Amino acid sequence: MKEGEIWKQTFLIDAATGAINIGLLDEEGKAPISFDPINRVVNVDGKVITRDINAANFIMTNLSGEDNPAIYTQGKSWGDNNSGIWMGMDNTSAKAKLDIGNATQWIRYDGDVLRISSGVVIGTPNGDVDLGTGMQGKQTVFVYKLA
Amino acid sequence: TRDINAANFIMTNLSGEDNPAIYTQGKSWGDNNSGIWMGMDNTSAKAKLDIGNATQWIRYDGDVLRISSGVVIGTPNGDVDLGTGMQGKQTVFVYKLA
Amino acid sequence: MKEGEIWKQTFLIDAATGAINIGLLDEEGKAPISFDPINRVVNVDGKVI
Repeated sequence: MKEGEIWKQTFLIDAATGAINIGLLDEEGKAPISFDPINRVVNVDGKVITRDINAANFIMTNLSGEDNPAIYTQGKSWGDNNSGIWMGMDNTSAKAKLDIGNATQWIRYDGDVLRISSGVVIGTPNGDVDLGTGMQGKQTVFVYKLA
Repeated sequence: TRDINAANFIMTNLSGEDNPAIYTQGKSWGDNNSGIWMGMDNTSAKAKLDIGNATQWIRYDGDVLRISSGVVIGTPNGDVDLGTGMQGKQTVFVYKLA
Repeated sequence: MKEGEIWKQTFLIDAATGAINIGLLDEEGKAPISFDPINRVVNVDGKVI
């Protein structure tokens, strides 16, 4: 599309290799959407919206060196009161951080101490025993009196 | 790629010999590298887990879940060390005649 | 593809924006496979393998 007096390429469909670029090229000559079928790389400078796709391997990648590579439901952050699942490595502390639950009941790991402000239940073949009650430190003590 | 959303995942063995597993780059099963490894080993047909590093790790080989890491479990009264909690501290008595 | 006496679009490759639709458009004007590179959305009314 011709702006001012210069033509800026908006897309380029290569006949020889099939490489496809979409959008206005940035200062580095890379389109916001780029296709490289020689290497088969889906590199887009944006967000992807879809529903269901299968996969095996995942890498939490820090693209710009400052973004936090983590998984979160929409509207869910680290340590917030919102209900959701948050799992990732905090770049400031270089520690994997976990946040599953809500404001009241949650399971959180900050990379150092795994604290759970939720009912932690562990099962046995004889049944289920409350972990909090199981380890309340109930000590059988004796008190003595002379009479 | 960097970020794509999804709901359903299948660890698929395409050629019948590749191990369908998830791993960070440079991370394998049982290695000393820090990372997360989760998948089913085709040789043993057992799901294998490897989260942590050479010293502190949480590993499951499909048979025994062993953790060479500080396992902490929380209670409303606070946090009690699981290793100290189950050290088998038995109140024993020794008797002497005098 | 012309069915009966009306042409129903099967694909549309937009030159200006690069938007690509694949398949027979439904009642809402959305193809079963739609590409929106302006928004970069992979929205398909089906399954992905």
